[PDB]
Amino acid sequence: LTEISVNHGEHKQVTLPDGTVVHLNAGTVMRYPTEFTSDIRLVEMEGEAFFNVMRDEGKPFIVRTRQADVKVLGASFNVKAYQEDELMAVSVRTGKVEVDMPESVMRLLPNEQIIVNNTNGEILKKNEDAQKVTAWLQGGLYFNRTPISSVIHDLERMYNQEIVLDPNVVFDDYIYGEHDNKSLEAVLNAIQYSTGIRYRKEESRIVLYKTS
Ligand SMILES: [Mg+2]
Repeated sequence: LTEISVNHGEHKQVTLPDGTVVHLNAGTVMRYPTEFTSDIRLVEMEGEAFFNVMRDEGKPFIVRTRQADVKVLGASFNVKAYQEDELMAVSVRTGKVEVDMPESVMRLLPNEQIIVNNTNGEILKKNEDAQKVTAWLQGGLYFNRTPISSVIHDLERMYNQEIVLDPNVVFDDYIYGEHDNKSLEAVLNAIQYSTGIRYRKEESRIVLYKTS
């Protein structure tokens, strides 16, 4: 078994022993064997990774996360499952994907997604543009009615910058937009434009707030 991790502000790309390509986003850990010797190709992951799985009908590939197993024969898909986040999501780019959870099994096709809420156990299957979901691969951000708390975790991880919400302010906002390789400052300005949320820098801390 080997394990790789990705620091905040970084990515990694790895090719697995079966030829599967995995792109790992900031803050992610993945554990995999140097050889797939069993009847399944199993990896364990916490964080976010995009898998382009080499087709082997004879040997399913399983991405095992705390919340779910994602099982394919040959497919490309994103798994966003940061242990610190309120949401986990699996989004299919190509092929067919099975998501196995304790009390739910669902099959997904391209541009379908499952969102699991880690805090209240809700499970939502819906449509979503997987090309936008996976914009992170090219340094993009994509928000589609994304809760501000989740946005902030994405920003912290992307930019390697601590960002906290003013505890005396209500942050009930949902964020929309696509940002292509923007500065943190620019992304925060765009949020300000959309929500009124302001930001100020402190000793190694950005604090978000509101006024009026
Ligand atoms: Mg992490």
